Amino acid sequence: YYYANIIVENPEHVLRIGMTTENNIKIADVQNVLFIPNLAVQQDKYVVNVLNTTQEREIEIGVQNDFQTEVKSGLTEGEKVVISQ
Amino acid sequence: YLTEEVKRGNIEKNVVATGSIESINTVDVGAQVSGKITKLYVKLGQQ
Amino acid sequence: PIDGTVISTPVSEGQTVNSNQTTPTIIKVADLSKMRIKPEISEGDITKVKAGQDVTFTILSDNKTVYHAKIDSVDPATTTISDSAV
Amino acid sequence: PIDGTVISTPVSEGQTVNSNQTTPTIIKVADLSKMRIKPEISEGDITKVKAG
Repeated sequence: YYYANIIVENPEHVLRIGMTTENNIKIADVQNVLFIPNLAVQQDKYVVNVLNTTQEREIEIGVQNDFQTEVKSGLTEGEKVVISQ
Repeated sequence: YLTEEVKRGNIEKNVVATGSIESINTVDVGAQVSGKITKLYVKLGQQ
Repeated sequence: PIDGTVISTPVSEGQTVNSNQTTPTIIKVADLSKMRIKPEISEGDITKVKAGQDVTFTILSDNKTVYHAKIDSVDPATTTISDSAV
Repeated sequence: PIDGTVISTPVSEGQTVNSNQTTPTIIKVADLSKMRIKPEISEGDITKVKAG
């Protein structure tokens, strides 16, 4: 492993120096981006309906969590997917 | 074989680790002379 | 040092000892007119367990004696600091 | 002894030490501008593995 270190306080009354912390950090985090659930993952190729007969959608790419994935061109809104089949 | 719109939205990802709480000041209170200890002015838990 | 009664005796009358390096314990004398039981008390109950709390217990040698005591106070450190599974 | 950076610190400011018998390591300072990886390399490959 490697260690991290937290900077709390203990006013409260107890956080008895012995317990464990299930720690869930942050890393990275984008604001306002494009969504196509992960399982659409197939280079690096997709599938796009029209109509409903699907015509693909090659893209690139990332960056995942925890089974979504930001989409950088694209692919706009309201469109059609294939998660998954 | 299925579907969905596209936000207009924002990942914030995660990363899980287990850790443990532990005192801020590293210490112990030793002794370097021999002898036969015969005063103890503390009890355990109070400043 | 105290009267309480005698609880060990690791020595032999006739036996050489070597106290310069580490201190040979010779007799072990602790106080048996009271006693004190140390409730192991797991890392998820402790947010709750407080000092002076209408305890009860039982001897692993009693089909109902059921002892009516009370919690007396709290340690701030695990049972491995004070004096994995925690 | 060196600059490299700091990698351990087993000591406590306020702590008694006893260096007469065995030597208390106090801070551990090694060089993090390079590094070196140590390939374990098994007893049957070594007739072959050569330098450079």
